[PDB]
Amino acid sequence: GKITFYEDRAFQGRSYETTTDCPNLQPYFSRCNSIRVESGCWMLYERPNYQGQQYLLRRGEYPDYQQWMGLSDSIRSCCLIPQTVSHRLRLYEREDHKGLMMELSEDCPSIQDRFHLSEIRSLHVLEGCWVLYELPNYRGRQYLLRPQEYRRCQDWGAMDAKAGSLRRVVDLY
Repeated sequence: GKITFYEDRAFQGRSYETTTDCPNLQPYFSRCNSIRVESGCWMLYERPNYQGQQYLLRRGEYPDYQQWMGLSDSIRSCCLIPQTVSHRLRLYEREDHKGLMMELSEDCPSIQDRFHLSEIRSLHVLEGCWVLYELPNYRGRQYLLRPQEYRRCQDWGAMDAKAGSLRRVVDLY
């Protein structure tokens, strides 16, 4: 998909567009107080090199940042995620893929209500792309889960192991 960024509200200020990833948005802009995801699902980042708080911007026109109830203006990196035909994830109680393992192929609205874990140490996305969320109801700090074996929370750029909910990435056209 494709996206456009605006540092000021009402689709105003510093305007930049991309159709691919960009780990360093610094020479372009530092923030985005209004944003138009033309298509796709884009994992925005607070900090460059894919660090800090992550932000799932879905396909739509957001006339300001509070429209999707975001955390902070800080948009200093971006990731494009394509369509994924299937989804299979494994939640591990301990890091380095140990302890209680639990597979998941569905959208979990709240892991604490389901498998009673509010924090996950390590993951293994067998196939597809997922997104971990800090809070249930798909809220809080987002965390892009990519098709691989996550050794620990440090892998996907999590400063902590918090896991409120889980959802499977689908491409919105």
